[PDB]
Amino acid sequence: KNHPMLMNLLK
Amino acid sequence: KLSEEQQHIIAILLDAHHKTYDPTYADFRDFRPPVRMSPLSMLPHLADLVSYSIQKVIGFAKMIPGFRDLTSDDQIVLLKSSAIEVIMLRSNQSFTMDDMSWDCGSQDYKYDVTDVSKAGHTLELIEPLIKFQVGLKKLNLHEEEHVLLMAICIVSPDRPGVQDAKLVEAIQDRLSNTLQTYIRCRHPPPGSHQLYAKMIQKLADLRSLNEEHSKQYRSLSFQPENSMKLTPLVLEVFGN
Ligand SMILES: CCC(O)(CC)COc1ccc([Si@](C)(c2ccccc2)c2ccc(OC[C@@H](O)CCC(=O)O)c(C)c2)cc1C
Repeated sequence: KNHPMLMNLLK
Repeated sequence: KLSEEQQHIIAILLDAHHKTYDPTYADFRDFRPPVRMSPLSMLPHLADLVSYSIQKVIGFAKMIPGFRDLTSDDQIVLLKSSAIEVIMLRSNQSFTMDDMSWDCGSQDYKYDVTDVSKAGHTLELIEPLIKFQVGLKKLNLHEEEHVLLMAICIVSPDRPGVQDAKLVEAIQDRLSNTLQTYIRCRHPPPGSHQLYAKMIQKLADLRSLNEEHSKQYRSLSFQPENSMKLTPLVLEVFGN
């Protein structure tokens, strides 16, 4: 339920 | 009546779209290749197309005035719930009523109902999707209205799991008022008749499309051999 790729693309 | 703040918003959103939508479609050659002739032969290509689009939607969202004042968790909730809808909206730019297809500059990259069928989807989704694309195309939106509608879609305060729904609503209201005022000042009649209500109906249509796509996506991605063909970003955003 972690979103490392989304989180990374959000800066 | 378009305030300087409202002109600023429109300028930012226009620039954001121009920086995240490439109407030459040059990047499509990086995707796994389309295969058109039981098997879900278009699933590799359309998974790459969708994954690419998700990246573009995130890039657009980050530029919406106020979006980055939200918490990371709320930014994630809004993008996870809206990406599918903004993909349907932004794809309307390549959609043509000439033959009810999405024409991305090339016969390789021109898609119709048969292609998405060959990614596993059914008419339960495709029939309303086409009706939506036709109804949206018939609105003949100004680019200004198109980019406002994408931004209003993303910053929706009723998405499940929002924490600061009142800040989300505050940001969306600034965009909604910008759009309502834009239509009054810059969209001549008769094209403007009931235009804002018709655009909000498209957001309602998208919720129903979201629901049916999610249902089919869960069924398709439950099969491991299908999930294998997805991308890591699609699995994170649409679900695993
Ligand atoms: C498990 C399969 C799945 O659920 C998930 C992987 C499948 O999911 C799908 C499949 C198809 C689609 Si479509 C509405 C479609 C409809 C009918 C036929 C083919 C495709 C589409 C999307 C983008 C696009 O174009 C991107 C350009 O808009 C990007 C421009 C830029 O940003 O530079 C075009 C033109 C069409 C949407 C989704 C969510």
